Amino acid sequence: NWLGGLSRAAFPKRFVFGTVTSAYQVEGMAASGGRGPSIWDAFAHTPGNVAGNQNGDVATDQYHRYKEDVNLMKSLNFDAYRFSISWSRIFPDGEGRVNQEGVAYYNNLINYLLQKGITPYVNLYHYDLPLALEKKYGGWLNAKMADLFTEYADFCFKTFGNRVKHWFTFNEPRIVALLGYDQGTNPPKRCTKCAAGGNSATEPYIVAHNFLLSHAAAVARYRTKYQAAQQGKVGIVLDFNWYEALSNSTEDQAAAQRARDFHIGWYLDPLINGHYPQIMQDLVKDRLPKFTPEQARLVKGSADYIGINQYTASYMKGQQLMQQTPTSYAADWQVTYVFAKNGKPIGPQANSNWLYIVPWGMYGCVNYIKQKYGNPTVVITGNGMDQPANLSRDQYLRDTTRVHFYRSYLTQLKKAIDEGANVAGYFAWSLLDNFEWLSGYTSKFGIVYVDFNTLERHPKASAYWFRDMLKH
Ligand SMILES: OC[C@H]1O[C@@H](O[C@H]2[C@H](O)[C@@H](O)[C@H](O[C@H]3[C@H](O)[C@@H](O)[C@H](O[C@H]4[C@H](O)[C@@H](O)[C@H](O)O[C@@H]4CO)O[C@@H]3CO)O[C@@H]2CO)[C@H](O)[C@@H](O)[C@@H]1O
Ligand SMILES: OC[C@H]1O[C@@H](O[C@H]2[C@H](O)[C@@H](O)[C@H](O[C@H]3[C@H](O)[C@@H](O)[C@H](O[C@H]4[C@H](O)[C@@H](O)[C@H](O)O[C@@H]4CO)O[C@@H]3CO)O[C@@H]2CO)[C@H](O)[C@@H](O)[C@@H]1O
Ligand SMILES: [Zn+2]
Repeated sequence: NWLGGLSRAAFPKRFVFGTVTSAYQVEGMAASGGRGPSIWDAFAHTPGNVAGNQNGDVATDQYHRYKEDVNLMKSLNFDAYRFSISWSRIFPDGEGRVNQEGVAYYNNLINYLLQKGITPYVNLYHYDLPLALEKKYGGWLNAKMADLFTEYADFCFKTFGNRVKHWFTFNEPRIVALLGYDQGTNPPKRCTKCAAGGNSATEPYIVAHNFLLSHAAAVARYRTKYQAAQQGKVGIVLDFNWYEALSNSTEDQAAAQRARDFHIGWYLDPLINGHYPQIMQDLVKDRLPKFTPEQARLVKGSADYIGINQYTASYMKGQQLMQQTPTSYAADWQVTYVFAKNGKPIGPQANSNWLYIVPWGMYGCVNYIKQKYGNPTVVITGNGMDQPANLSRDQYLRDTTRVHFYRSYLTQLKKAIDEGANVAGYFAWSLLDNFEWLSGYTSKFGIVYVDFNTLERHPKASAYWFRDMLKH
């Protein structure tokens, strides 16, 4: 069967199914409704930065069409919606003055979601630092971000927390560190060779450290001031792609484990165990900031659940661990990526070159977290694949590869859950084709097609797959 035996009966009772977007990627009204610019606004408006010089000024215009989009998600039988609040839509300068029109939008969205029986899962941050804070403070390079983010979080808890019970602080801080401060391909475009300045060997670690400290501070505020009355939860969203040893050799197995530790351990070891992974301490040394005992105790246990974005997998080949001059976070791992074993590719690629379709990577990741980290509560906060640009409407709608993707990845997730993994929910990236960062509108991740000329929504076959699989 096209469902392949999947239904709500195949998952735990009360398991949460939803779709995911982010503010800059779907809202539009980027310079309207009182919103101040984010670092992504400035970045996207610079010629050459984004495919086709496109930007999120209009995006899917969810700002105006949110009731249509909520009706759609309900008609597809989803229980929940993961979306983000744009910081600069609330505080145009990141601090100080509140933009009441911005607040009203999120009130209206949250209220409509609840009216339709869709549970809001709200990210406070999704790559969209207020430009004003970047210029004034130096963004995530500055430890003061913990205070700034906490004040912002405090406002959101006070204003929406009587209705919102499921929060996330950050989205994929690893990607911010890697692309914004190691490679310098995403804002603020910092790296060793970069025009804006930077240092690929030190800055990614400073940035990650500040995300963890900011997360911990925001959660401490929630717990001490708001939790008693509101009785909600706050997590964090981390990307984790699977790494599989190329062979059963000691060095290949060691390499796969190093990669896991530098990828997910970087954040999970602090959040669960109150310290960075031993191998990162060993290899990165004095370039890795040290938590004080107090900070480590604040960070440890500071996530009520772990959001995991899971997409893909790769083979890892090992080598002799060497004394090296430090160059970058990426080079610190001392591993070699390989995308074939025994002459066969790990899987076919979706539109994005990094996204290899490998359903067993979902099992790999979920099982690994269960076994290593004491089976913490996990929510799959993003999973999906993209079609390329320039197809016809009907070609977008017949997304048979995506249907196969969801069936296979969810079957592998089910396998992990059945083996005892504490997974509480699953969110498909994305509800809609949207602004895909550097790819602009050339990458289509949605289960619902968006005509970017007319802004019309058209459910794809995969959307109807979800509707059928999720009927109550
Ligand atoms: O309907 C609007 C819209 O739908 C789009 O998507 C279609 C798919 O294209 C089509 O393949 C899919 O057909 C499903 C059907 O909905 C299921 O009910 C059926 O399930 C069977 C199953 O195959 C058996 O093995 C199992 O034991 O029993 C059930 C009995 O129902 O499986 C088929 C797939 O083979 O339906 C989607 C939704 O309608 C269309 O693309 C678009 O043109 C339509 O406008
Ligand atoms: O993208 C869809 C959706 O998902 C969420 O985030 C995505 C990012 O958008 C995407 O940029 C990021 O891509 C990673 C990829 O996961 C890694 O496998 C890849 O690894 C590199 C490695 O860094 C290099 O050193 C090596 O040489 O090559 C490998 C293979 O290319 O690095 C890329 C970075 O370009 O993956 C995220 C999830 O994994 C977001 O939540 C959402 O906003 C996005 O729209
Ligand atoms: Zn509009």
